[PDB]
Amino acid sequence: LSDEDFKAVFGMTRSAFANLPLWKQQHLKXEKGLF
Amino acid sequence: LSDEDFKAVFGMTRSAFANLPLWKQQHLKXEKGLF
Repeated sequence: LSDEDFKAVFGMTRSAFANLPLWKQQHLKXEKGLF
Repeated sequence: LSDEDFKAVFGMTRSAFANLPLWKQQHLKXEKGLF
């Protein structure tokens, strides 16, 4: 994922995603079908 | 996009758009069918 792709996929920046708890990162990526 | 193209597609200025919450930027670009 490029930085723009984080915005397109998750509606937040790469660094905002990285600020989420681990379980939430895993679940959001689960929801999108990503690994 | 050209300045006038941007205004026609989004109905707002570049600055206004960039100042929106990121989730809303993404949803507007969902709504417009850009991707």
